[PDB]
Amino acid sequence: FTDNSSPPAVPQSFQVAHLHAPTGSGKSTKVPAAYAAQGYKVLVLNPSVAATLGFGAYMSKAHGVDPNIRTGVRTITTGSPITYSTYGKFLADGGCSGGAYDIIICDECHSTDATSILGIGTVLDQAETAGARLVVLATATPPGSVTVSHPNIEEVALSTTGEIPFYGKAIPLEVIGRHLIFCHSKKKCDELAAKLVALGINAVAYYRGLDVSVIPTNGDVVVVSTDALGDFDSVIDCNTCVTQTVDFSLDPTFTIETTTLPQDAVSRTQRRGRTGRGKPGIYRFVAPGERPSGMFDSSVLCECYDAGCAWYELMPAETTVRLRAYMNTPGLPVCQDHLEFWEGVFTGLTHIDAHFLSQTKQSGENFPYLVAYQATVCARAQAPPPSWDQMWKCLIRLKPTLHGPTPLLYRLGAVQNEVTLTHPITKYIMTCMSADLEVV
Amino acid sequence: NSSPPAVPQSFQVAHLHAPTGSGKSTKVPAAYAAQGYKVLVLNPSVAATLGFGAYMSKAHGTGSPITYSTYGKFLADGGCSGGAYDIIICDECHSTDATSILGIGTVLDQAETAGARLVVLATATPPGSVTVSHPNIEEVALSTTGEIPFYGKAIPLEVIKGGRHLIFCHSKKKCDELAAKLVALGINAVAYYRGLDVSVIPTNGDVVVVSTDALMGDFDSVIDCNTCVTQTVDFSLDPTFTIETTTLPQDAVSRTQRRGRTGRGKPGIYRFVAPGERPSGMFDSSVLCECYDAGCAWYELMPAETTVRLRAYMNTPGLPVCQDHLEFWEGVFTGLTHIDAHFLSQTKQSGENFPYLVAYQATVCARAQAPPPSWDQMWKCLIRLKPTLHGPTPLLYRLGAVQNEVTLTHPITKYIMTCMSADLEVV
Ligand SMILES: COc1ccc([N+](=O)[O-])cc1Cn1cc(CC(=O)O)c2ccc(-c3cc(N)cc(N)c3)cc21
Ligand SMILES: [Ca+2]
Ligand SMILES: [Ca+2]
Repeated sequence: FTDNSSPPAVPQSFQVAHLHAPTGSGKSTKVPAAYAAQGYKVLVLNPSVAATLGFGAYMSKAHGVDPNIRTGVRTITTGSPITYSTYGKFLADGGCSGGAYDIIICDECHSTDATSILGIGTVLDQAETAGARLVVLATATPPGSVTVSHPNIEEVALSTTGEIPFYGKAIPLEVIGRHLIFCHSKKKCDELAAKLVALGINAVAYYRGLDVSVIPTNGDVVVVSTDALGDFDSVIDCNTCVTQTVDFSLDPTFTIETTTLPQDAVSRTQRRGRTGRGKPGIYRFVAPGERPSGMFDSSVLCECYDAGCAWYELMPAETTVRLRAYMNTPGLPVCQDHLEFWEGVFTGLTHIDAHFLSQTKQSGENFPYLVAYQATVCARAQAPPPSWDQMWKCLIRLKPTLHGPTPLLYRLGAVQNEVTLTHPITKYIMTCMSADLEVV
Repeated sequence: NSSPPAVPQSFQVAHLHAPTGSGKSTKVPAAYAAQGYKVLVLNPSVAATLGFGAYMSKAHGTGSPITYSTYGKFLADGGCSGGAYDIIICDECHSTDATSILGIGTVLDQAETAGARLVVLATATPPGSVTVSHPNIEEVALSTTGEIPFYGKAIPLEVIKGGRHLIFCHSKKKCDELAAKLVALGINAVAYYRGLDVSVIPTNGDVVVVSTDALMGDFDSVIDCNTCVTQTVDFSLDPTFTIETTTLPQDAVSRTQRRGRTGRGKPGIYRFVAPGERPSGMFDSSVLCECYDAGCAWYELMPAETTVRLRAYMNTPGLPVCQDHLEFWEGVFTGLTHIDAHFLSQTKQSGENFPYLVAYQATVCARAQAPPPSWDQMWKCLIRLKPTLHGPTPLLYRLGAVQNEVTLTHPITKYIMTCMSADLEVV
């Protein structure tokens, strides 16, 4: 392991190097290009499909280089020594295929969505055996990072005085041309935009579900958005974010739920970053502080196992090997060590209904395997799902499976039916909790 | 900011990131005093940092220009007295214990009106700080190879067989079990945790100390589980909230301090389960709840006065962050009226966490002549209990395990539930 602000030279024998470098300095473009120029074959991994496809187009337009591009929706093979791929497509491709790459760049290695973590873990477990010389863990914001001040951005502490209440402070009359306003939830987007629209401001709301097309492509506007997202004259930031957490609630087992926390440094820099691009921008904030970057929640580990089982045909023990490699590697975001627990949970979930899994994968549920497995248990007990929320629509053949209480394995959302807590799988998960979660 | 802030011309709040060395309560305050300024230095404690030696409050070290005190004494003294000091140094301002947070918040809210010219927020570990290497300490990852299982890894007998070693576990139960395993292998292992003191052989024979963070000789190596137990609040709606303890990865302050009990003078070895840590700079909402509790129980502070001090804290950049629940907690404690003064006196004197919350739950039990949620030691102010053995507990909130059956219909419960829906986002 090594620490760099400049591209690590290819060593003679295998090594993992940390690259901490600004976003503009072309981690995903100049770095792989300089490696390609030395004659190496380079894989560049990114969380985002749009980023991945976007690097292909840039390299073509700016350098007449047509890289291979590998994403879920689109795959291009040119034979270039440079390959751009998403973490998710990399995992679908089986991970590291022997002899293909000399160098693997794990870009935005600070990313803590499940795909990045399983993806980087997989690279770390497999790259050396596959014949890679160098693995580069690249990010502009390593663990512990805090937001630094931006030359072109005015940062203005908010206060009490204004004609709209904003998160314990106030958004004043005046300074809402084109502005972006970050709220933590969809409903406070709608309610703040319904307020601004009735106030005569051309304000429109965005969040997941809505399509970006609904946003006024230039011309005076005030956008009220979650993180689920042109450039603006200023950014206004509630400084909080809604994140997914697991609660070991013992009712009977665990709960996946959401929590509102102060934003971490990655959130703040990004939200701030939507202004001041070339032209001087202004940043308004409810709160002066922020969590440092570099932690993620145990619920993301659950996701990795869910995706391993649902998308990538990994036995839980195989997903554990990849994730263990991630957690044994220094300089990466950290999480509770719950690998044994989640491996245990998922290993106990046998003979899932393949049709139900296909539907939950199709409909884009957050834990397709967990959802399809609960529905599997419900159908075979001829019991109802835990609610009739759209999450459970693979059971719409409702009419027979109404017999009584729900055999509740875990809580993935609100539970509305009456429940029974003595299913063998429920008891199995409880035993895994006693076995693998540390007490006190 | 790496060196003492020059005294400004109008009131300012400066920060001092100083090295792990070059003390900020000992060399830095002297330089301010040599310029005619009256300096107040606040720390969590004025016991010598080593654990041995003079108190910092020692006369010469008295009509002197430098006063050494604590956040706890400062709050009990009523905060800032008018015109008493030019410079107030809030040292160790990364501390996220309730007393430190309420104390610093008080300094920030009051200093300028008291005529201070400068407030210095000094720490060796500003928010985002990560553990840095140590010239004198070799660090080695534990593998899965070894006789002694240890948090998913293993300790080889060789690295602790003979010599003097310190091993951190996250709980008493874990220390007992590990010590037992080691003794059964012919190791001289002693367990240490809250309430023992001296069984750690003051000798320097071979020994393996298995300990929590309760620990106050010296060691050839440290082995770290890299986890800690912390107090958290759960908004569980059963009926209201729960103060509970949970296990979490250690942060950089904890890692640095644990690792630091080896490599004192002679070289040392640090062996770890996890290569990483939580970065420092965040604390739980339950600490805010503690501030209001302590405000009501100890400092004669109306909730709105606690809010003012806490708000000053949260408006100041460079300090640990927390969820903005001031309005929620202020609202909760505002509703808690007519506490029985005699139960409060007892929960205060027994050293319980949340004495105001314990005594208030007890008060509500005595009036409805209902039993406490359990008979754990927490509820002993009620021990004259034969009358109030009747019926379910009017449960306000959960401060521990609940064994009696409960009613959720008390007005105070409803009130706190409503505060949750309106002041948080948790219905
Ligand atoms: C909604 O999809 C997901 C959502 C979450 C996760 N996860 O947390 O790991 C993984 C996936 C699966 N996934 C995420 C990507 C990234 C991308 O869209 O480029 C991807 C890409 C390809 C495949 C894939 C494609 C085929 N033909 C077959 C299989 N088994 C997977 C699955 C892929
Ligand atoms: Ca809970
Ligand atoms: Ca919870």
